[PDB]
Amino acid sequence: MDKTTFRLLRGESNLFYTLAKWENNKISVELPENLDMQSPTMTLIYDETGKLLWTQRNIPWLIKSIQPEWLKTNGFHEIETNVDATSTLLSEDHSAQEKLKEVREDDDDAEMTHSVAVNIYPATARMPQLTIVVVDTIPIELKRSYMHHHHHH
Amino acid sequence: DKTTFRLLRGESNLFYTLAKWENNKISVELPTMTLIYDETGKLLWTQRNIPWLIKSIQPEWLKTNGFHEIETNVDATSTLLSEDHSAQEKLKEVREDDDDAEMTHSVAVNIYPATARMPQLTIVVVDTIPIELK
Amino acid sequence: MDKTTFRLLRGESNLFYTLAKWENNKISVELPENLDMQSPTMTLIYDETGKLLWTQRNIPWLIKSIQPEWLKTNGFHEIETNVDATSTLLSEDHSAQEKLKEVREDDDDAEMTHSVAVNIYPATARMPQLTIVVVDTIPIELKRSYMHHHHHH
Amino acid sequence: DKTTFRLLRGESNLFYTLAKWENNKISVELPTMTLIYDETGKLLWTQRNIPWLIKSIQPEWLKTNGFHEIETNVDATSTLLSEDHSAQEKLKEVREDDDDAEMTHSVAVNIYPATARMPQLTIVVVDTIPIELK
Ligand SMILES: [Ca+2]
Ligand SMILES: [Ca+2]
Ligand SMILES: [Ca+2]
Ligand SMILES: [Ca+2]
Ligand SMILES: [Ca+2]
Ligand SMILES: [Ca+2]
Ligand SMILES: [Ca+2]
Repeated sequence: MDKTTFRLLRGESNLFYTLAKWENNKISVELPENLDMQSPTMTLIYDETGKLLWTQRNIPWLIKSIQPEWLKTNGFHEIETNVDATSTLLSEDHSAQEKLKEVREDDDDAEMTHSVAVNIYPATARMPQLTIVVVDTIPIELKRSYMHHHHHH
Repeated sequence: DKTTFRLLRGESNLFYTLAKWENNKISVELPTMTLIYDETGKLLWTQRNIPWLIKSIQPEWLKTNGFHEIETNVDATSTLLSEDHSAQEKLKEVREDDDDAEMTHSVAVNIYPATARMPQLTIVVVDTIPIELK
Repeated sequence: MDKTTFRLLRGESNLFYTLAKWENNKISVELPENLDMQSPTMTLIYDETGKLLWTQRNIPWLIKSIQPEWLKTNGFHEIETNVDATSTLLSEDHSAQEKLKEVREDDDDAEMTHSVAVNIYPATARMPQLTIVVVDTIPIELKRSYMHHHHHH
Repeated sequence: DKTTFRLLRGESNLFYTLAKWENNKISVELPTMTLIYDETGKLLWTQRNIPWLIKSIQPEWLKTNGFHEIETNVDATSTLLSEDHSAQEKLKEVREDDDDAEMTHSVAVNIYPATARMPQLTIVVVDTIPIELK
């Protein structure tokens, strides 16, 4: 797979693991000091059952896109969606919203694909088994600023 | 049988009267056990949480009004009824006769067409005393 | 369902599919070389209509037991019958005939259950749609050589 | 849907008839392409020798019977079919519009239980005309 993607999603998953606390049979997440940019990712936290315990943003369509089968192993997946749903996942002021505006006019039946990483953190003395799902919010279709063209001379 | 039909259908109609659809979710209030399903075949309400009974109800049975049979063992039929029900002594003899005995139980399905107030309800009623004790 | 039963009945069904030829608006089945054990199964072959095209053995009662609604999808069913009818499905020399003899004295009116498997083979260039039904001739009640007993100590 | 199922499954069954297991190895005698695998997930025979198609077949798809899709570009779908195949003029039009157009092809996986004759065969069948020309 793409290496930058692996670094970003796994890194974010691990980071959330370090910020999660378990108190009163409930998960909370610390907002850390000195965090310099907002990651273009959305994190979900599940227990061993598949019950959603913590969700970073309430996107009801995306939570349903996450298949129960995915939650049982460490792996990578993709969710195919449309341009109106991808604009949901990004802040209204993020500069990819303008890229999505230009996709809408060129072809509003344009499909967008989001990477999804699942990682399982085994139960430890003061924390149960946490399954963390991180979604990349910028679709693969818009990663690049240009497309190579094959010229022969 | 005529008598068994009157018993299971009347019981199914009684729960149709008691069922109320509010906030997009069923709400019932109050020798049979009754389960209620929706048009997709999902289970909306059960009179008692018995996981073996639920499973034995074949989902094809729900597409139609019809009368069926559900086979289980004497230990499960005995754990269906109250701990000091009248028929425990009768099922005790058939157990000491044959520990692995086979009980079968009658099952009525009936579909209630949708209405302004409430959607299609499919109601499944199990006779909790088997046909072996009749 | 039981995994041995699935493999037995589907395997036999596919086998019969490979051995079927369609000639002169009629089905025939090859008897293959080097066929070691004989499956303890009875196969029926039907056309898209529900008309019987080929039966492995003519057992009127069992052919009438195959409900026409079964023929419309791929699925597994069961036929509840009695000991005398089950003896009709097995060769007189097969060793479960003596198990059937021992049931017939232990309990007069014992019920026997046979598994049944329906698989549809779509029409191909040289063959119309074929619906094959395989019956397991050993009833489930006699599958096992013993019954576990729950001992506590 | 229904029409493509009859086509891809009929084809997969046809290759099951044509498959023979001799000397502990497979041998098949002879608009789709068919691949045949073993129980472990390894590929035992393919009707062509196209590396991108072989890879696009996700190894999880092999554990069950089911129907999938595989996406590739218009140039790879054009190179899949014969040089002067019927629908090349159609795909030439889609290239002239969008050089990098996206085509998607239907895939059918099917498992054939082991047998005295041969072991479990898993048979995968690609429709070589994409769903965009339907
Ligand atoms: Ca997806
Ligand atoms: Ca543009
Ligand atoms: Ca795509
Ligand atoms: Ca005995
Ligand atoms: Ca029985
Ligand atoms: Ca019975
Ligand atoms: Ca697509």
